[PDB]
Amino acid sequence: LKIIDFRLRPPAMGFLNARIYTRPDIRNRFTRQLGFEPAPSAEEKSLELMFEEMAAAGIEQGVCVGRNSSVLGSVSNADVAAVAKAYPDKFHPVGSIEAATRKEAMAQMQEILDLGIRIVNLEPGVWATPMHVDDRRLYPLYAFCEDNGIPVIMMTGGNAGPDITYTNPEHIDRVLGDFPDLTVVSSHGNWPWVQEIIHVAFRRPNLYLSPDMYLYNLPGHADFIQAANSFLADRMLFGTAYPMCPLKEYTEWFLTLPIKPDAMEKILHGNAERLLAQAGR
Amino acid sequence: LKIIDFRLRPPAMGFLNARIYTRPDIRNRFTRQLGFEPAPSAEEKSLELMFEEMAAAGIEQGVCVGRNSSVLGSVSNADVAAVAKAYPDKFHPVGSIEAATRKEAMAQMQEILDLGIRIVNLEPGVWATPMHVDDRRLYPLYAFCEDNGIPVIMMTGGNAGPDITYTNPEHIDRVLGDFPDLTVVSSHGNWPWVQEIIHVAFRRPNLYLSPDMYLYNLPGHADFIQAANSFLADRMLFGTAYPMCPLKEYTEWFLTLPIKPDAMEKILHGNAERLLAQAGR
Amino acid sequence: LKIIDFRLRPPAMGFLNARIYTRPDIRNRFTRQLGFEPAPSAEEKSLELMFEEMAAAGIEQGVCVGRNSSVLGSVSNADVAAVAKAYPDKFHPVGSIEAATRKEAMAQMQEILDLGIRIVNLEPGVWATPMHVDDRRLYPLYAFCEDNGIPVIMMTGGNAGPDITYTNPEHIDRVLGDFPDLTVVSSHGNWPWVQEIIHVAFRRPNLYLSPDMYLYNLPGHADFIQAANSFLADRMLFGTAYPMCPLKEYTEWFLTLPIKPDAMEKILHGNAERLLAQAGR
Ligand code: NA
Repeated sequence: LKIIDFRLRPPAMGFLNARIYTRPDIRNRFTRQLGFEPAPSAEEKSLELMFEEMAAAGIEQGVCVGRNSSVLGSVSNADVAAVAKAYPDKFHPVGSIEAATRKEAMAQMQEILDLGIRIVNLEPGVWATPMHVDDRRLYPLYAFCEDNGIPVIMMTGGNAGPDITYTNPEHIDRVLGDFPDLTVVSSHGNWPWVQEIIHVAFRRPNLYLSPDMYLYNLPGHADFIQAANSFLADRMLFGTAYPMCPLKEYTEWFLTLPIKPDAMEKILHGNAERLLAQAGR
Repeated sequence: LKIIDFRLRPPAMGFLNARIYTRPDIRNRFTRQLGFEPAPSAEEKSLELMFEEMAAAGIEQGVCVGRNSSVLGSVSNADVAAVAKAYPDKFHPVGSIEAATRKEAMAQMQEILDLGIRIVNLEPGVWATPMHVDDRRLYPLYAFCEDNGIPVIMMTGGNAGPDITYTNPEHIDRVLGDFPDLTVVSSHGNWPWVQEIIHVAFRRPNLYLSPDMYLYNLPGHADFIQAANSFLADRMLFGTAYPMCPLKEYTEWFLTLPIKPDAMEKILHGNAERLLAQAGR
Repeated sequence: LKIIDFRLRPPAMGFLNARIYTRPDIRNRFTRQLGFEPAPSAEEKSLELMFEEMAAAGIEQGVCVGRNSSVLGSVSNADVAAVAKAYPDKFHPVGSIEAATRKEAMAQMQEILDLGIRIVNLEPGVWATPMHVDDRRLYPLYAFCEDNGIPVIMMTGGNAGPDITYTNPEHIDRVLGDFPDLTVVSSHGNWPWVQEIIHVAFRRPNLYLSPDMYLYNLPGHADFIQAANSFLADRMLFGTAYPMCPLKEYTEWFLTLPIKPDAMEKILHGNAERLLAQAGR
């Protein structure tokens, strides 16, 4: 079985400057609170060990999700492009933006497009100026992304902002309503508001869900899996959130889940493949 | 066993001018997403075939829920009365209002009463002037309805408005709080906010839930069925949302759910009968 | 197995003036709707029968949560401290505040501390002027409590206020964010917003959950138990909400729950012992 991990941040270049690597202590406590042991590759910050674990898990490719955050640390978009070009068979680059203004957002989007990157990651709740995903100042960017076929990853689950209002499903739903042709991926799957996000997915055909780490032994698990076996088969994206979860143990667990095999193939690989090929029109 | 469908919109007269029939592409998309195949009678727009499917499903009566909506299309209240008087042993009429002002809401309620209809349907999130169910402008109407024993159906689940805020349980909860003797039916059962709406129903004894289409293989399913076997036995209403769901397959699926027979009788007909007899006091 | 009941209001001087005892009719209607029969000790208002019922269920100690409320009645803090001193082996006193002005709140907090009580209960949604738990006017009190190691019980589940907004998880989450060293216990466990509150508890290590009566055959049950068997073993507190639930039947049922033995020990008594010993640093 082929697997594309929709959230894999390798221990390479600028990724090591993000808090996921600069604060191994915080990360490891989070990993253990979830129910996993830290991945040896993550703890040793070894790309070599990561590649072994990746192959042993059955993961053929990883989506290298960029990050630019005052709160959570930063990897340069140039470094994300550099990691992907170094291993072009193994990695897909996703650029990120941290902006106070709409002009800063477009300058950075253009920087991303100049690197050949065609997907962007927005985590505005952990920016220097924290904002909701439906903040007015982000609307010109969504307009650009919608017009140019750029899919948008947005962190609308987990600790997406200062408090739980930053995950209320009203924020992602407004964006989807206002930009009906914009391809959106919700990283952390808008957890914990899971009954609600399944409705949003039901209503808004261009939303993909990626609960990633929060799929594991938490509220909403059964809701995600039920939807996976129905309409969400084409719109769920497998992801480990590595280094937050181990590649091996998360994937092995995932493959045992009662998701019907045709939906399993879509969720593990098929959907990501379609989205990644679609990116940039 | 007697079955009263609390949400059946027949392919007859002005019902055929509503988006549920004028846009079968939108309807069939939701139907297939739910996991059903479109009903032959819906696709054919045949009242004859609907009567066949209705009889085969074991459904003796349907509640013809009128609709007046800029977004979703409209059926005159006179058309609704006409359908019911044409088949008085098959159909119960429910009037609908679309208003910008409280006086327009009154004038339409009076028009409904003049037709001998004694239950009203409000879907204010899909009006030309969209509003929440707890909008100040609707309060005079709720006052009149409470004082005159008129049950109100209100769409507070599913795609009730422009975005998910139109299903936030705060809106229905305030209405129930401010009008504690007003009989209220939440059509689509305030889905997706199911953990929340069970609390609301627990607290507000005048609230009836009708999850209808959204009971099918979606989040909250087990919460609704748990409540149905306990305190909500007297306050849940069977409904298909036909033409959104086929009569046969929905009803056959409903009939095998784990609901004790005395709650099952109430939910299939007993609760609807009491409400229909109550209506107009 | 030793048990500490984190919500047990005895039929003793003062507590008898609250609506839990002055309206046995409303109370018994709730108890039966939940699915229990009223405790004989509650019905007969006998401290004598209560101790028998406690000992039979294995409840060694009860937390006599004081109440000061316009909506739900009041019991003076002196009366709470006097129940505890009459039975020092059986009862832990918890003070309560109802205040309009913060100088009223601070005089009441001082009174509590003078009475030897080291835990305060806040139910601001049921005060004469209802307010949310994150109301700016409560921040001085939280700051005092945080600096002086006073744990705060706050009712943020159930009928915590006039409507469901008074249990929206944004309110408790803000308090927890702005007072990260404050020990907070959510009485009624912030039910019905269970998927959400498990995230809040996951994020906010100072939060303890006591779902009490709402654990029983209601939405969120499986979420609470799953949390109890994972990260929340150290932060869940057994309680019956007596007289709302019978000591005998609630406790017997709770003991049959699939909670791993070391978590069962912590939740039944260990967590409370720790909290009660910590109280007042
Ligand atoms: Na919820």
